[PDB]
Amino acid sequence: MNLPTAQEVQGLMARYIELVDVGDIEAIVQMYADDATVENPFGQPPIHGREQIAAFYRQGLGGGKVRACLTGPVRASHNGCGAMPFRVEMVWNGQPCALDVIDVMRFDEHGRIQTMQAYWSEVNLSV
Amino acid sequence: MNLPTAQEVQGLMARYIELVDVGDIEAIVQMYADDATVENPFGQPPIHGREQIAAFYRQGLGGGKVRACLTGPVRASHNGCGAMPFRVEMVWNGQPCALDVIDVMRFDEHGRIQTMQAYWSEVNLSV
Repeated sequence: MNLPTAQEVQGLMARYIELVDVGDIEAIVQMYADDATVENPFGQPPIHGREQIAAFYRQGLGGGKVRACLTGPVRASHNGCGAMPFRVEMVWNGQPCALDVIDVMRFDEHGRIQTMQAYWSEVNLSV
Repeated sequence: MNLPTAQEVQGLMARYIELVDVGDIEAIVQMYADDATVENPFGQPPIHGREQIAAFYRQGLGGGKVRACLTGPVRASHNGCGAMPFRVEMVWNGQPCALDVIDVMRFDEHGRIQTMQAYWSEVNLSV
C-alpha cells in the first residue's frame, strides 16, 4: 500500500494491537519499517531497526501470557499518523498487572510503522 | 512550578480538560506558554502564540455549549510530556455531535504547555 489514509491507519493500528494480543513477534516486527524507531516508554532512548525491535518485543511478549485491547477508538490523521489508547495485561511476580498506554505512530509511504512513541509511566500500572 | 513530574502532568492535563469543559478561554490560554505551538488536528499547519491560540479557542468554544471529558487516564512521561483520550460534545447544525480526540502535550520548565498535538479526523466524529 501507499501512505495510509485515515481509515487505513485505523485498520493498521488496530491490527498491531491484535498482534500484540496474540503475541506474534514475527508478525509485529514485519509491521515496522526495517529501520523503524521505537520509544517505549516515551522519555527513554529510542531503539532502532527490526533486530532491536524484535529483541524488545520478544523480551516483552515472550514469557507471560500477555493480552492487549483497545480501550477507545483509534484517532487517525490525514498524514499517515495516528494515536490509540489501550490496556496491556501481564503477569508480574506471578501477579496479574495491567498497564494503560497510548501509542502514537507515523507510517511510511509503504504502510509500515516508521516511528512509534508509547506514552506511559508507573502511574499507569496496576498490580 | 518546574518541569512537571509524571504526577504533575496528569494533574495539568486533567485540568486542561476541565477548562475546556467549562469553556474558560482565558484560563485555557494561560495554561499555554506565551509562544506555544498547537497542531489541531495533527496534520494541519501549527498555530503559534497565545493570541492565535486565544482566537482558535474562542472560535471553537464560544457559541455552542461545548462539553469535554476524559475517556481514560492520562498517560504521563518522566520528561514533562503526556497523552490523554477524551470526548468533546458539541452542537453542529443544531445537531449534537461528539468527537473522540487524543491530545499529546509537552510542558516547559515552568509547567506551561509548550506544544500540543490533537489527533482526530472525521472518522472520529459522530453526528
